[PDB]
Amino acid sequence: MDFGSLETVVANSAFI
Amino acid sequence: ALSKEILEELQLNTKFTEEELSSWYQSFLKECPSGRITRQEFQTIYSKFFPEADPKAYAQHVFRSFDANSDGTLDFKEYVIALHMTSAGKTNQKLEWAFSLYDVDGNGTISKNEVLEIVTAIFKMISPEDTKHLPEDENTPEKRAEKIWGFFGKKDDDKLTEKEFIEGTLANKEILRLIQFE
Ligand SMILES: [Ca+2]
Ligand SMILES: [Ca+2]
Repeated sequence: MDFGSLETVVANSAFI
Repeated sequence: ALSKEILEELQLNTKFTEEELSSWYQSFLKECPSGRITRQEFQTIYSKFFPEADPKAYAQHVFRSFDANSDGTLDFKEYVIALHMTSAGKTNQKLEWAFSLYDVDGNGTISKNEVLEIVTAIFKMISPEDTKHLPEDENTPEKRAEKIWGFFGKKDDDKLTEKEFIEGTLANKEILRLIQFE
């Protein structure tokens, strides 16, 4: 919702 | 169990339902049975997404922020702690950690050379699009480095120490925005 895309990039990346 | 240990870390990174860190681990684990995440691989993560720019140097900087955290390699545990600081804290204590990322050398004081590195790396993260929209007398890591170093008030023979570093931000509450790696 706000600046949350950063943490989502590092985790969603090492994920998929 | 992992989360259990991390939970022990407590507030330092309590995060959401600490149990979520467990499911994560199993996922990150199976997604990479490497166990020990090296800086090179991590740099692969930032080199595979961040389409806006190329925070390459930045990705390697963060790795050194919690890797050299007295251990050797970035284990999933350390990974969650990173994902936590990346964007989560807002009322708890975390500045202490900021004194590290803003310092790759090691730790003692923040010298113009230390920030210069993080500043240069950040610059890369700033694509031309935005960079081109920069005012005057401020379009280079060397020119901005003087804005942060000057924001504290430390001449040459003045190494910003871990304490003042927190006080320099306690008074002029107008730094949080700039200091933010973002
Ligand atoms: Ca480590
Ligand atoms: Ca230092």
